[PDB]
Amino acid sequence: SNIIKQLEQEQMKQDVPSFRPGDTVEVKVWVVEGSKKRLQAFEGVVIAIRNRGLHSAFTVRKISNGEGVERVFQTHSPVVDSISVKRRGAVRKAKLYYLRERTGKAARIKERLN
Amino acid sequence: IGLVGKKVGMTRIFTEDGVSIPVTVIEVEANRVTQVKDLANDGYRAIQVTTGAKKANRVTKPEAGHFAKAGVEAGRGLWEFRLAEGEEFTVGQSISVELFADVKKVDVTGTSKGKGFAGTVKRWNFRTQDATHGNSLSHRVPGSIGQNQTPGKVFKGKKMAGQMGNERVTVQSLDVVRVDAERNLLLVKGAVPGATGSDLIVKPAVKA
Amino acid sequence: MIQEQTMLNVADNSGARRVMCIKVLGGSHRRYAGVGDIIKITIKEAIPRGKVKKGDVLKAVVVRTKKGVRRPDGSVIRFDGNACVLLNNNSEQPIGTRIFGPVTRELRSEKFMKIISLAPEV
Amino acid sequence: MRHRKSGRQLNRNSSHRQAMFRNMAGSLVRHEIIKTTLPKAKELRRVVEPLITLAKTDSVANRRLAFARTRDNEIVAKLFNELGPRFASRAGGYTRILKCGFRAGDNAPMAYIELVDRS
Amino acid sequence: AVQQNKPTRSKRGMRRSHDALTAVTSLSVDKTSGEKHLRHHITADGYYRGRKVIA
RNA sequence: AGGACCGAACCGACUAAUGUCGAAAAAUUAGCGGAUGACUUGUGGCUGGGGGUGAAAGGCCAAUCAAACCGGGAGAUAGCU
RNA sequence: ACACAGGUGGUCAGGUAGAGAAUACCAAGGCGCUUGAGAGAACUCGGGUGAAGGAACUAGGCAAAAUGGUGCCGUAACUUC
RNA sequence: AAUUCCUUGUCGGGUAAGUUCCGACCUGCACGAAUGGCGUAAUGAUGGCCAGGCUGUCUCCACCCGAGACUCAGUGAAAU
RNA sequence: CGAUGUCGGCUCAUCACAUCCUGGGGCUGAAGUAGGUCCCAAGGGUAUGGCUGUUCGCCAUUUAAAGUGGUACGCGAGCUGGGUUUAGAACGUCGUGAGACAGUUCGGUCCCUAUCUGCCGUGGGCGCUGGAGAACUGAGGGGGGCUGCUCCUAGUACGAGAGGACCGGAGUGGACGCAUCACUGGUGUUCGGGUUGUCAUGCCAAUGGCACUGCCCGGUAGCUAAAUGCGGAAGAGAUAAGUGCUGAAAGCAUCUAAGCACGAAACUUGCCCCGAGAUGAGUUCUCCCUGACUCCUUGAGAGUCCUGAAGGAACGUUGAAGACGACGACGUUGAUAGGCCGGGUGUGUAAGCGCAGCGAUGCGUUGAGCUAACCGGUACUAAUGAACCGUGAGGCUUAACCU
Ligand SMILES: [K+]
Ligand SMILES: [K+]
Ligand SMILES: [Mg+2]
Ligand SMILES: [Mg+2]
Ligand SMILES: [Mg+2]
Ligand SMILES: [Mg+2]
Ligand SMILES: [Mg+2]
Ligand SMILES: [Mg+2]
Ligand SMILES: [Mg+2]
Ligand SMILES: [Mg+2]
Ligand SMILES: [Mg+2]
Ligand SMILES: [Mg+2]
Ligand SMILES: [Mg+2]
Ligand SMILES: [Mg+2]
Ligand SMILES: [Mg+2]
Ligand SMILES: [Mg+2]
Ligand SMILES: [Mg+2]
Ligand SMILES: [Mg+2]
Ligand SMILES: [Mg+2]
Ligand SMILES: [Mg+2]
Ligand SMILES: [Mg+2]
Ligand SMILES: [Mg+2]
Ligand SMILES: [Mg+2]
Ligand SMILES: [Mg+2]
Ligand SMILES: [Mg+2]
Ligand SMILES: [Mg+2]
Ligand SMILES: [Mg+2]
Ligand SMILES: [Mg+2]
Ligand SMILES: [Mg+2]
Ligand SMILES: [Mg+2]
Ligand SMILES: [Mg+2]
Ligand SMILES: [Mg+2]
Ligand SMILES: [Mg+2]
Ligand SMILES: [Mg+2]
Ligand SMILES: [Mg+2]
Ligand SMILES: [Mg+2]
Ligand SMILES: [Mg+2]
Ligand SMILES: [Mg+2]
Ligand SMILES: [Mg+2]
Ligand SMILES: [Mg+2]
Ligand SMILES: [Mg+2]
Ligand SMILES: [Mg+2]
Ligand SMILES: [Mg+2]
Ligand SMILES: [Mg+2]
Ligand SMILES: [Mg+2]
Ligand SMILES: [Mg+2]
Ligand SMILES: [Mg+2]
Ligand SMILES: [Mg+2]
Ligand SMILES: [Mg+2]
Ligand SMILES: [Mg+2]
Ligand SMILES: [Mg+2]
Ligand SMILES: [Mg+2]
Ligand SMILES: [Mg+2]
Ligand SMILES: [Mg+2]
Ligand SMILES: [Mg+2]
Ligand SMILES: [Mg+2]
Ligand SMILES: [Mg+2]
Ligand SMILES: [Mg+2]
Ligand SMILES: [Mg+2]
Ligand SMILES: [Mg+2]
Ligand SMILES: [Mg+2]
Ligand SMILES: [Mg+2]
Ligand SMILES: [Mg+2]
Ligand SMILES: [Mg+2]
Ligand SMILES: [Mg+2]
Ligand SMILES: [Mg+2]
Ligand SMILES: [Mg+2]
Ligand SMILES: [Mg+2]
Ligand SMILES: [Mg+2]
Ligand SMILES: [Mg+2]
Ligand SMILES: [Mg+2]
Ligand SMILES: [Mg+2]
Ligand SMILES: [Mg+2]
Ligand SMILES: [Mg+2]
Ligand SMILES: [Mg+2]
Ligand SMILES: [Mg+2]
Ligand SMILES: [Mg+2]
Ligand SMILES: [Mg+2]
Ligand SMILES: [Mg+2]
Ligand SMILES: [Mg+2]
Ligand SMILES: [Mg+2]
Ligand SMILES: [Mg+2]
Ligand SMILES: [Mg+2]
Ligand SMILES: [Mg+2]
Ligand SMILES: [Mg+2]
Ligand SMILES: [Mg+2]
Ligand SMILES: [Mg+2]
Ligand SMILES: [Mg+2]
Ligand SMILES: [Mg+2]
Ligand SMILES: [Mg+2]
Ligand SMILES: [Mg+2]
Ligand SMILES: [Mg+2]
Ligand SMILES: [Mg+2]
Ligand SMILES: [Mg+2]
Ligand SMILES: [Mg+2]
Ligand SMILES: [Mg+2]
Ligand SMILES: [Mg+2]
Ligand SMILES: [Mg+2]
Ligand SMILES: [Mg+2]
Ligand SMILES: [Mg+2]
Ligand SMILES: [Mg+2]
Ligand SMILES: [Mg+2]
Ligand SMILES: [Mg+2]
Ligand SMILES: [Mg+2]
Ligand SMILES: [Mg+2]
Ligand SMILES: [Mg+2]
Ligand SMILES: [Mg+2]
Ligand SMILES: [Mg+2]
Ligand SMILES: [Mg+2]
Ligand SMILES: [Mg+2]
Ligand SMILES: [Mg+2]
Ligand SMILES: [Mg+2]
Ligand SMILES: [Mg+2]
Ligand SMILES: [Mg+2]
Ligand SMILES: [Mg+2]
Ligand SMILES: [Mg+2]
Ligand SMILES: [Mg+2]
Ligand SMILES: [Mg+2]
Ligand SMILES: [Mg+2]
Ligand SMILES: [Mg+2]
Ligand SMILES: [Mg+2]
Ligand SMILES: [Mg+2]
Ligand SMILES: [Mg+2]
Ligand SMILES: [Mg+2]
Ligand SMILES: [Mg+2]
Ligand SMILES: [Mg+2]
Ligand SMILES: [Mg+2]
Ligand SMILES: [Mg+2]
Ligand SMILES: [Mg+2]
Ligand SMILES: [Mg+2]
Ligand SMILES: [Mg+2]
Ligand SMILES: [Mg+2]
Ligand SMILES: [Mg+2]
Ligand SMILES: [Mg+2]
Ligand SMILES: [Mg+2]
Ligand SMILES: [Mg+2]
Ligand SMILES: [Mg+2]
Ligand SMILES: [Mg+2]
Ligand SMILES: [Mg+2]
Ligand SMILES: [Mg+2]
Ligand SMILES: [Mg+2]
Ligand SMILES: [Mg+2]
Ligand SMILES: [Mg+2]
Ligand SMILES: [Mg+2]
Ligand SMILES: [Mg+2]
Ligand SMILES: [Mg+2]
Ligand SMILES: [Mg+2]
Ligand SMILES: [Mg+2]
Ligand SMILES: [Mg+2]
Ligand SMILES: [Mg+2]
Ligand SMILES: [Mg+2]
Ligand SMILES: [Mg+2]
Ligand SMILES: [Mg+2]
Ligand SMILES: [Mg+2]
Ligand SMILES: [Mg+2]
Ligand SMILES: [Mg+2]
Ligand SMILES: [Mg+2]
Ligand SMILES: [Mg+2]
Ligand SMILES: [Mg+2]
Ligand SMILES: [Mg+2]
Ligand SMILES: [Mg+2]
Ligand SMILES: [Mg+2]
Ligand SMILES: [Mg+2]
Ligand SMILES: [Mg+2]
Ligand SMILES: [Mg+2]
Ligand SMILES: [Mg+2]
Ligand SMILES: [Mg+2]
Ligand SMILES: [Mg+2]
Ligand SMILES: [Mg+2]
Ligand SMILES: [Mg+2]
Ligand SMILES: [Mg+2]
Ligand SMILES: [Mg+2]
Ligand SMILES: [Mg+2]
Ligand SMILES: [Mg+2]
Ligand SMILES: [Mg+2]
Ligand SMILES: [Mg+2]
Ligand SMILES: [Mg+2]
Ligand SMILES: [Mg+2]
Ligand SMILES: [Mg+2]
Ligand SMILES: [Mg+2]
Ligand SMILES: [Mg+2]
Ligand SMILES: [Mg+2]
Ligand SMILES: [Mg+2]
Ligand SMILES: [Mg+2]
Ligand SMILES: [Mg+2]
Ligand SMILES: [Mg+2]
Ligand SMILES: [Mg+2]
Ligand SMILES: [Mg+2]
Ligand SMILES: [Mg+2]
Ligand SMILES: [Mg+2]
Ligand SMILES: [Mg+2]
Ligand SMILES: [Mg+2]
Ligand SMILES: [Mg+2]
Ligand SMILES: [Mg+2]
Ligand SMILES: [Mg+2]
Ligand SMILES: [Mg+2]
Ligand SMILES: [Mg+2]
Ligand SMILES: [Mg+2]
Ligand SMILES: [Mg+2]
Ligand SMILES: [Mg+2]
Ligand SMILES: [Mg+2]
Ligand SMILES: [Mg+2]
Ligand SMILES: [Mg+2]
Ligand SMILES: [Mg+2]
Ligand SMILES: [Mg+2]
Ligand SMILES: [Mg+2]
Ligand SMILES: [Mg+2]
Ligand SMILES: [Mg+2]
Ligand SMILES: [Mg+2]
Ligand SMILES: [Mg+2]
Ligand SMILES: [Mg+2]
Ligand SMILES: [Mg+2]
Ligand SMILES: [Mg+2]
Ligand SMILES: [Mg+2]
Ligand SMILES: [Mg+2]
Ligand SMILES: [Mg+2]
Ligand SMILES: [Mg+2]
Ligand SMILES: [Mg+2]
Ligand SMILES: [Mg+2]
Ligand SMILES: [Mg+2]
Ligand SMILES: [Mg+2]
Ligand SMILES: [Mg+2]
Ligand SMILES: [Mg+2]
Ligand SMILES: [Mg+2]
Ligand SMILES: [Mg+2]
Ligand SMILES: [Mg+2]
Ligand SMILES: [Mg+2]
Ligand SMILES: [Mg+2]
Ligand SMILES: [Mg+2]
Ligand SMILES: [Mg+2]
Ligand SMILES: [Mg+2]
Ligand SMILES: [Mg+2]
Ligand SMILES: [Mg+2]
Ligand SMILES: [Mg+2]
Ligand SMILES: [Mg+2]
Ligand SMILES: [Mg+2]
Ligand SMILES: [Mg+2]
Ligand SMILES: [Mg+2]
Ligand SMILES: [Mg+2]
Ligand SMILES: [Mg+2]
Ligand SMILES: [Mg+2]
Ligand SMILES: [Mg+2]
Ligand SMILES: [Mg+2]
Ligand SMILES: [Mg+2]
Ligand SMILES: [Mg+2]
Ligand SMILES: [Mg+2]
Ligand SMILES: [Mg+2]
Ligand SMILES: [Mg+2]
Ligand SMILES: [Mg+2]
Ligand SMILES: [Mg+2]
Repeated sequence: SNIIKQLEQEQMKQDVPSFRPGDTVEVKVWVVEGSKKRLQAFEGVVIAIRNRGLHSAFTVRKISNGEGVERVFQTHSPVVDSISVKRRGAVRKAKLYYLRERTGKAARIKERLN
Repeated sequence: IGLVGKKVGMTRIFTEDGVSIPVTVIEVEANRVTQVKDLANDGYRAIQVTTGAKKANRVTKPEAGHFAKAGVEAGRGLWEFRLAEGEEFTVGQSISVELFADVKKVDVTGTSKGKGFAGTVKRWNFRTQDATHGNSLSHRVPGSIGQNQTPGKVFKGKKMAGQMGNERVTVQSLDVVRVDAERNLLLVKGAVPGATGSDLIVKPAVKA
Repeated sequence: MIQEQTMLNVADNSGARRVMCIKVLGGSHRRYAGVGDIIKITIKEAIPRGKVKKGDVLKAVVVRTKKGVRRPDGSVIRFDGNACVLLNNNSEQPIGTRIFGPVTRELRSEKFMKIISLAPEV
Repeated sequence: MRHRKSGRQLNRNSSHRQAMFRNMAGSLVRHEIIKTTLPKAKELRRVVEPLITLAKTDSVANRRLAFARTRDNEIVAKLFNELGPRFASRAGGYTRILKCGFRAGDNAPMAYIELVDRS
Repeated sequence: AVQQNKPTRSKRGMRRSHDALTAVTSLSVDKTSGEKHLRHHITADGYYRGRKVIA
């Protein structure tokens, strides 16, 4: 409804960069160590993108120290500071959940370069 | 006292601290006081309000008369609230959402979503019997419903299958978040009864 | 979302390779453990040179789960393996000297500050 | 409990239900008027009226779509050539339901459904 | 399953109380032809609201 | 070559659910065993009731078997209901 | 006993895929199973999918899930070889 | 032990915990040599026990798809 | 005995109190912590596994606790059928033998469509005294009632010390319940796509049928938990066991005989839900009907014409309402459905062209095409002018007070 749509549109940040699934993204995140306020980096492959305006989100997969970590980010959260894109993948699917079964050489994806 | 308000879906409010609080958006139109009941006439002090609008033909003459005595436009329905001694209201007064500006917590009341006829599993959290291991025609059934000859009867208030929901229920002490007067809204933290477009009754918390 | 019979890989280098959760501590009928909760462990598979032999009953803390951890923003952090760190029953405190793989923020609560310091991430 | 849901099941499985509308739409386009059951008529609106809009833009992809649905090149020829331009000005509402009592053998509430013209 | 001892005429009647089916008592009349029919239904001749819309 | 192997027809009947005033006085469905042999099946014959037949279970002998079915002795007898 | 989800010997053996008379889709030819129409509660029946977990179920992994083809490589104890 | 009552015999293994299982002991209530004893390969819709895999078996049920159940019209039983 | 299905499990429970925890207390061989015992207290709560048919039991690990009993050793027209108790078979043993064994061993049909009572839901009928539409009061029911740690008080009192509090407050849990879909997910045979076999649309290309949705991959709206908000309370009154005060009988003593106070998760309230069929049928607020005439046993009467209101029901379009009834919206002076339009969301670059390759294929047009249940619009259809029910001023006594 208009009532809700007015409340959402005011909260949404109006400067989100466009990224597709299969893009290597470096999300920056506000972390708090009690009193401190640090910016933590989280580089990884974008696996899934949910678009619902304010309620939009996206999954990033990162094969850190041995085992893999998947992190869903709420796009219009103030905790997400910046979403810098590094590589753009030539993938032809919306959700890249098949990457969870693969590792290493099979898990790598072709670049767009169009 | 209290206000009548349509439920208008849900959203979340992101605070810059780094928290999203899931809010129910309750739109609260001008709640106009149609009648004031007092201890002289009725035997209890109370007010009867209205809200929204209705169609000139769809309102009946008994209601249209009732509304004409106050001077207000005919609102879609009539609700009543008790008065807390100190406060006292006059007829034809339009109560705004600024009443909940100073308060912190509210008891939202509403008619719950009708789940229809419900089985004992869904209604009463009865445990499903073994899905195999020989079970014959009795996976989701209630099992026993009583003892044997001694009562020789099922006791009253036995939890059985039947109507679930479409009943009045009250979520108590939900935290008020934002109280927008311009758009006539009331944002409360958490989920409150009924469906989008259902009538709620919002009123201050009783367990302060 | 760890429960009785759930098998966990081991994050630290205590000696255990795989372990099995035999109880979720801290309440009656308590279904699940996760995030940074204490559980009772039996060791189902250990290495030869390690500090703990097979078939030893001791406590542990779940440091990673497949179901994951919800931050207050609505965001979630999942993993590709349920994982834990072994502790000394009565004394508490980790047995291993180093910790492999990352561990969540929600493990930060005084008694596990030794587990966070050794960890390479978060 | 079917809150906010659409579509009538009509005591059939999907694959059948999808076929019987593919035939009944073909029958409505050909004869321009149909006697059917009041529900089937109400649910036929959702199938047929899109095939009429699809037919307003005569090209190729639309002919092929209108053939992917229906599966009869006669019906696709009656669409586009007649029913496309004949409903050019009119915006939706191409079909009309009129109740025609009850079926003899089973007391089912019958209904005529026809295109809004038949000149 | 199975009755212990047979019910009566009385009970049987009491049960049948609600089986009595209702008449229409709401017959329409077509504007032009003046023929009786069900509301929102066509006539036997083929009229609905004063206009032939059927062969 | 094989009382060999896997596997349809064909012969069977280990498990489960269904069904139990059934679709059916023994079946259906999904699996299951044998499947060139001590196999299976058509057609016709033979063995008869304390008798037959039986890789034996008191199994089978026309939906009936620790003694078939039909008629007869016969209205057996019943200190029992 | 029924217009009965049973039983009943022989013969004929098309196409594409296939080792095949398996299975899938089809040809010739044959039918849609003699109450329908709505609705889309619990509950039952036959199915599909399922987060994290993975036999913790239960008398018992009963039931489901699994595995499944061809070629080549490779294959233990024990053996009556 | 298809045999053991006392008995869940002791001891050992497997398990976090094993009245079952496997190995051993012998105090065989009440084994024992063709009403065969003991061995054992292979075989088994065979009994017991364990593991990997896999799973709605279960934690703990959710949703969906069809056939009934439900309403309407036609026909129309049954046990008691 | 013309049949009262008998162990154990599952499901669902319900009561007792001889209380396991939680709460309140007396004495102690009670310093504190932690107990021992007895008194009061039944509000709520009261493990998961291993073994075994087991109930028990012994273990493993928890827990504030892991209560004891009644209920046909509750519960098979609710499930199971492992046990015991049919027919097969074997071991030991007894018997010359047929066979036999609270000795063991393997295998071994669990039927019932609910008439009544009961119970959970949901309606019709009439009543409540003119009718009708609302809103209520609340007699009387019903849900709810659980606890853990950690911190603070405070290393305080208490103790040589080691240990280590009462009363008080705070945060965050477990279990349980209620709501909900914003997030995280599940589902999503009605949305997109990939793909195998094959048939078909004359053929190519492009599609459609069938193969468990053919097999997969994602996924809208709904529904939903594992998801996320909330709940248990404080307070008040009367109190149990207890603690007292003042105080005779009995110049004292003495909590009791007069009197006066405290005193628990129990009790009545406070919280939530239902609820006027509460026949004791209750209040308000509004709305509507202000006609002639006959007949009789001069009746709370049978009638004739004439009127038909408020409202209702029906019908239709229907819904986050629903088995059917019911309930809510809406019916042209109209957004109630469907269509349509725009947006969204999902899928992931359609077809047709045109290039590149020798072909599969790959580029370009192009984040294209196609998008259910979604959001905001739109009278395009379909929701009818009407008829139908419901009346015509509302009994009889008495009492207050009107001109
Ligand atoms: K004689
Ligand atoms: K293209
Ligand atoms: Mg008055
Ligand atoms: Mg209204
Ligand atoms: Mg509903
Ligand atoms: Mg249900
Ligand atoms: Mg229950
Ligand atoms: Mg269960
Ligand atoms: Mg059975
Ligand atoms: Mg049964
Ligand atoms: Mg059965
Ligand atoms: Mg079921
Ligand atoms: Mg009685
Ligand atoms: Mg061990
Ligand atoms: Mg709808
Ligand atoms: Mg439907
Ligand atoms: Mg049909
Ligand atoms: Mg039907
Ligand atoms: Mg059907
Ligand atoms: Mg199909
Ligand atoms: Mg559409
Ligand atoms: Mg168009
Ligand atoms: Mg009797
Ligand atoms: Mg009569
Ligand atoms: Mg009836
Ligand atoms: Mg008309
Ligand atoms: Mg031979
Ligand atoms: Mg052979
Ligand atoms: Mg072989
Ligand atoms: Mg085989
Ligand atoms: Mg044959
Ligand atoms: Mg058989
Ligand atoms: Mg047979
Ligand atoms: Mg089996
Ligand atoms: Mg089945
Ligand atoms: Mg039956
Ligand atoms: Mg049947
Ligand atoms: Mg079979
Ligand atoms: Mg098999
Ligand atoms: Mg086989
Ligand atoms: Mg064989
Ligand atoms: Mg034969
Ligand atoms: Mg013969
Ligand atoms: Mg002969
Ligand atoms: Mg004889
Ligand atoms: Mg003779
Ligand atoms: Mg003879
Ligand atoms: Mg002889
Ligand atoms: Mg023989
Ligand atoms: Mg015998
Ligand atoms: Mg016979
Ligand atoms: Mg016999
Ligand atoms: Mg004899
Ligand atoms: Mg004889
Ligand atoms: Mg004979
Ligand atoms: Mg004689
Ligand atoms: Mg006689
Ligand atoms: Mg027939
Ligand atoms: Mg036949
Ligand atoms: Mg057959
Ligand atoms: Mg092939
Ligand atoms: Mg075939
Ligand atoms: Mg038939
Ligand atoms: Mg239904
Ligand atoms: Mg169904
Ligand atoms: Mg099934
Ligand atoms: Mg099912
Ligand atoms: Mg499948
Ligand atoms: Mg499955
Ligand atoms: Mg699963
Ligand atoms: Mg999935
Ligand atoms: Mg999974
Ligand atoms: Mg596993
Ligand atoms: Mg077990
Ligand atoms: Mg168990
Ligand atoms: Mg066992
Ligand atoms: Mg067993
Ligand atoms: Mg298994
Ligand atoms: Mg099996
Ligand atoms: Mg299953
Ligand atoms: Mg699977
Ligand atoms: Mg399978
Ligand atoms: Mg698998
Ligand atoms: Mg598979
Ligand atoms: Mg496979
Ligand atoms: Mg292979
Ligand atoms: Mg080996
Ligand atoms: Mg051996
Ligand atoms: Mg023994
Ligand atoms: Mg013994
Ligand atoms: Mg031992
Ligand atoms: Mg051991
Ligand atoms: Mg085991
Ligand atoms: Mg042992
Ligand atoms: Mg056993
Ligand atoms: Mg076992
Ligand atoms: Mg042994
Ligand atoms: Mg001896
Ligand atoms: Mg001897
Ligand atoms: Mg002897
Ligand atoms: Mg012997
Ligand atoms: Mg001997
Ligand atoms: Mg002998
Ligand atoms: Mg001998
Ligand atoms: Mg022998
Ligand atoms: Mg031997
Ligand atoms: Mg041996
Ligand atoms: Mg062997
Ligand atoms: Mg054999
Ligand atoms: Mg065998
Ligand atoms: Mg076996
Ligand atoms: Mg076993
Ligand atoms: Mg296993
Ligand atoms: Mg549930
Ligand atoms: Mg269904
Ligand atoms: Mg009928
Ligand atoms: Mg009869
Ligand atoms: Mg008798
Ligand atoms: Mg009797
Ligand atoms: Mg009985
Ligand atoms: Mg029993
Ligand atoms: Mg059990
Ligand atoms: Mg139980
Ligand atoms: Mg109770
Ligand atoms: Mg009790
Ligand atoms: Mg005592
Ligand atoms: Mg005690
Ligand atoms: Mg205690
Ligand atoms: Mg306490
Ligand atoms: Mg206490
Ligand atoms: Mg206390
Ligand atoms: Mg105490
Ligand atoms: Mg003390
Ligand atoms: Mg005392
Ligand atoms: Mg007591
Ligand atoms: Mg109680
Ligand atoms: Mg009580
Ligand atoms: Mg109380
Ligand atoms: Mg209770
Ligand atoms: Mg207990
Ligand atoms: Mg227990
Ligand atoms: Mg123990
Ligand atoms: Mg007990
Ligand atoms: Mg009994
Ligand atoms: Mg007793
Ligand atoms: Mg019993
Ligand atoms: Mg007892
Ligand atoms: Mg039964
Ligand atoms: Mg029983
Ligand atoms: Mg019973
Ligand atoms: Mg039953
Ligand atoms: Mg049985
Ligand atoms: Mg059995
Ligand atoms: Mg048995
Ligand atoms: Mg037995
Ligand atoms: Mg025997
Ligand atoms: Mg015996
Ligand atoms: Mg015994
Ligand atoms: Mg045994
Ligand atoms: Mg067997
Ligand atoms: Mg059975
Ligand atoms: Mg009844
Ligand atoms: Mg009844
Ligand atoms: Mg009742
Ligand atoms: Mg009455
Ligand atoms: Mg009344
Ligand atoms: Mg009265
Ligand atoms: Mg009361
Ligand atoms: Mg009453
Ligand atoms: Mg109560
Ligand atoms: Mg507490
Ligand atoms: Mg301190
Ligand atoms: Mg301290
Ligand atoms: Mg305290
Ligand atoms: Mg309770
Ligand atoms: Mg909950
Ligand atoms: Mg929503
Ligand atoms: Mg939503
Ligand atoms: Mg979603
Ligand atoms: Mg489709
Ligand atoms: Mg598709
Ligand atoms: Mg082909
Ligand atoms: Mg062709
Ligand atoms: Mg071709
Ligand atoms: Mg082609
Ligand atoms: Mg293509
Ligand atoms: Mg195609
Ligand atoms: Mg076809
Ligand atoms: Mg076919
Ligand atoms: Mg499958
Ligand atoms: Mg499959
Ligand atoms: Mg796949
Ligand atoms: Mg999905
Ligand atoms: Mg999803
Ligand atoms: Mg409170
Ligand atoms: Mg209190
Ligand atoms: Mg007080
Ligand atoms: Mg008091
Ligand atoms: Mg007092
Ligand atoms: Mg005392
Ligand atoms: Mg004195
Ligand atoms: Mg004296
Ligand atoms: Mg004296
Ligand atoms: Mg004194
Ligand atoms: Mg004293
Ligand atoms: Mg409490
Ligand atoms: Mg009420
Ligand atoms: Mg009365
Ligand atoms: Mg009244
Ligand atoms: Mg009055
Ligand atoms: Mg009055
Ligand atoms: Mg007279
Ligand atoms: Mg009129
Ligand atoms: Mg009239
Ligand atoms: Mg009028
Ligand atoms: Mg309806
Ligand atoms: Mg409906
Ligand atoms: Mg009603
Ligand atoms: Mg009504
Ligand atoms: Mg009504
Ligand atoms: Mg209404
Ligand atoms: Mg209305
Ligand atoms: Mg209207
Ligand atoms: Mg018009
Ligand atoms: Mg408008
Ligand atoms: Mg609409
Ligand atoms: Mg629409
Ligand atoms: Mg459209
Ligand atoms: Mg556009
Ligand atoms: Mg657009
Ligand atoms: Mg669109
Ligand atoms: Mg998009
Ligand atoms: Mg392209
Ligand atoms: Mg396509
Ligand atoms: Mg070229
Ligand atoms: Mg591009
Ligand atoms: Mg471009
Ligand atoms: Mg774009
Ligand atoms: Mg575009
Ligand atoms: Mg389009
Ligand atoms: Mg579209
Ligand atoms: Mg709209
Ligand atoms: Mg216009
Ligand atoms: Mg206009
Ligand atoms: Mg027009
Ligand atoms: Mg009208
Ligand atoms: Mg009068
Ligand atoms: Mg008068
Ligand atoms: Mg008056
Ligand atoms: Mg009067």
